[PDB]
Amino acid sequence: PTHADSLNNLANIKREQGNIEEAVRLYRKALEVFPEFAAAHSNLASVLQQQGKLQEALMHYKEAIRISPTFADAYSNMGNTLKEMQDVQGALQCYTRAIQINPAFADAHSNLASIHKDSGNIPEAIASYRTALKLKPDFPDAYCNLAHCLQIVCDWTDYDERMKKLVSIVADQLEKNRLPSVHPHHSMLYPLSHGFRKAIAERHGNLCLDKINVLHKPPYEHPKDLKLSDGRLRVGYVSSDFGNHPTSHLMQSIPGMHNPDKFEVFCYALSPDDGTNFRVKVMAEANHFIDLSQIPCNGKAADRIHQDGIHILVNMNGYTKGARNELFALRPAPIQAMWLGYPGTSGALFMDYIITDQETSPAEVAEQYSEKLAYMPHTFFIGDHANMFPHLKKKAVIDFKHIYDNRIVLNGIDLKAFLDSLPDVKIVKNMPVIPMNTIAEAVIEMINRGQIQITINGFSISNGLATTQINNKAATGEEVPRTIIVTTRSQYGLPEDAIVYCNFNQLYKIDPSTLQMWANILKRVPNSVLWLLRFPAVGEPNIQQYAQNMGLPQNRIIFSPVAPKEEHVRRGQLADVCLDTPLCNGHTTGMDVLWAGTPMVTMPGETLASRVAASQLTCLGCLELIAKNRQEYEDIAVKLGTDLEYLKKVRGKVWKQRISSPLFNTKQYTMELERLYLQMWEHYAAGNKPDHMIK
Amino acid sequence: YPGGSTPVSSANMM
Ligand SMILES: O=c1ccn([C@@H]2O[C@H](COP(=O)(O)OP(=O)(O)O)[C@@H](O)[C@H]2O)c(=O)[nH]1
Ligand SMILES: *[C@@H]1S[C@H](CO)[C@@H](O)[C@H](O)[C@H]1NC(C)=O
Repeated sequence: PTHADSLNNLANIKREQGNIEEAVRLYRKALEVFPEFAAAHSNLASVLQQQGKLQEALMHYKEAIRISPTFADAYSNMGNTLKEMQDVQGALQCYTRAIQINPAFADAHSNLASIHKDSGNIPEAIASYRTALKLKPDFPDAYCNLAHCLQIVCDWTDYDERMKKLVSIVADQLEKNRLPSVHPHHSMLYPLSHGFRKAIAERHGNLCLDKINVLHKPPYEHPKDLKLSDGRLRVGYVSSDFGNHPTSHLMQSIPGMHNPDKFEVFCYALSPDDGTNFRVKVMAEANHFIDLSQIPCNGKAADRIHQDGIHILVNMNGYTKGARNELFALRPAPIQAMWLGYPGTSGALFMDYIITDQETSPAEVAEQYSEKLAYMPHTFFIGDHANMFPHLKKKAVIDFKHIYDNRIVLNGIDLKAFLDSLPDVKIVKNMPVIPMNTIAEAVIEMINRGQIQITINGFSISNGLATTQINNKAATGEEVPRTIIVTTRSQYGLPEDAIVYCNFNQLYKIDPSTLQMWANILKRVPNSVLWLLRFPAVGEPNIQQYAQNMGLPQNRIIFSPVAPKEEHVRRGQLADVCLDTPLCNGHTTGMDVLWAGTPMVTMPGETLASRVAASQLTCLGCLELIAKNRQEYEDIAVKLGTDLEYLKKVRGKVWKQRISSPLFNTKQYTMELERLYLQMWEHYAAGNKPDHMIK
Repeated sequence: YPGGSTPVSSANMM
């Protein structure tokens, strides 16, 4: 009893010193002396949980709660452990019991809110976070988590004050040497200084170091040449998103496009096989594919990478879901680079480079990044659209009356043959146009009746809203559609006689300043609508209320459901102009709208995430779409919506250049990527530490 | 999307 107290005390001490294993041994000794020690079980459990020994931690949490039925803190922490074991129902049960035992337990309410948040139930998450803050006004984790929920649904109540408080919270936590309550990925959304944003990321980098230092592994011996690999550079791509995810939608063709004479490609998957064609392709085309999801230990996984003799290890996650940055903290490779999947600095000394470009990351702002800049010659962004959606390379329209390029649209691999079977097809200078005859009436009839598909002259004509019922793999982008697809403004309730401005981003990317800008544009172009997505639906009423407050009637903004991947890209053809979000641009989303031939207006900011769209447009060759300030953004968007000849010119420009520019040219991109890798390697091989590669 | 799933870029747990 008394002896057990001192043993538990000593363990706490050794724990603080960082001697985790001595702490464990001492906790166990305390239990050996006095088995019914609730605090000792809870302490050991917390330590085991920190080491990642979750099943073992669970044992001791269960002991603590039996010995002490009012031990709310233990139920709460046990819930945290179950959450990490991916037992969500279990975690919720624990948090629920914790709150029942002690209704004033602030942490338990916040923990419950996080379950609701991760489950997609934002309104319930908000309710629980507010309860936590009502119980404990000074609660940074809960305030910041609440702020992000509010962002997600476009609740901008007390917005300016909220932003000020977030910055204030971060400044205080950075001073007091604690992990900031704002996630580095979310830090792009708040008016934090570049210094603070880098500092937040650096804290996360140091977490990874802390976790691998306990492995006490020595620094790895790295290769000094390419002799053992027969002159080939061994490149390792590490991603949790080899499968159905935007990352693969952008880069799935790259591994197979590497030059085998000079490169040996290893893909390290952090996720299990999800059964999709995206995963199939990377596994089939990489020289080697290693499933690290089967190797939980970061030490063993890093050993595996080093065994392969990787020269350049590529971090495609940064601080995103499924990341295992501990692998990079262990430095199994001599050169480690951030690429594509994370729009910000890692802030981590174990990352050498970030692959970016001069437009996204001008050399003047290198101080925002901990990594050295490594420039691709055009943009660092890329997309697999030419391979995934080749049916959108060409289009035809149906004249249902002047001639419109975006009211009624057909696309298909066999579109040419179908057109060739029709009489009276006209070519507009090149866009094929079908007149308002029997063929065209039959198509519009299909759409109105909600019919799935029809047949004309033996050709399969599909309703664009019904792709999942015809071919689900084609709907998700896993397969190219094998039918001719119809897409119409009437499918989405869009006006036939007006300008359509679109933005297909998640609503969290919008802020008050942005919506006001959009309202200014709509007011200046009376014959126009703004087209947004229910992303999520619960954001819709907030946007509508704010628009109504700005003087816009409900009919000026049209919402559509989120669509399967192929339909989302295809329906971009119906818009006239995309209005990009300046706070955080469309990234994947930007590539999607440009592939449909839609001009995108953007205003690059200072953060990487706010500059991507401008980089894409610069590569594309449309400098006139890039605004230097809010007034110019409005003037550009209004010009496109009112000067109809100008609109035609720019749309024609986007339509042509998505093919002729490097933007969607995955072979060119890979070759430029290879050139950059070799610059990195030669620099290292000659005995130099990383330096900016900006020429 | 409703009836399916639309994966997005998401933060890791902390
Ligand atoms: O109606 C839609 C809207 C978007 N998307 C896809 O959803 C993802 C959006 O992810 P995120 O918001 O992270 O895109 P990003 O920030 O890269 O623009 C992208 O893959 C889009 O192609 C979709 O499939 N259907
Ligand atoms: C989503 S994934 C996409 C592909 O790797 C990446 O480029 C993009 O930056 C991500 N979006 C955000 C907001 O983080």
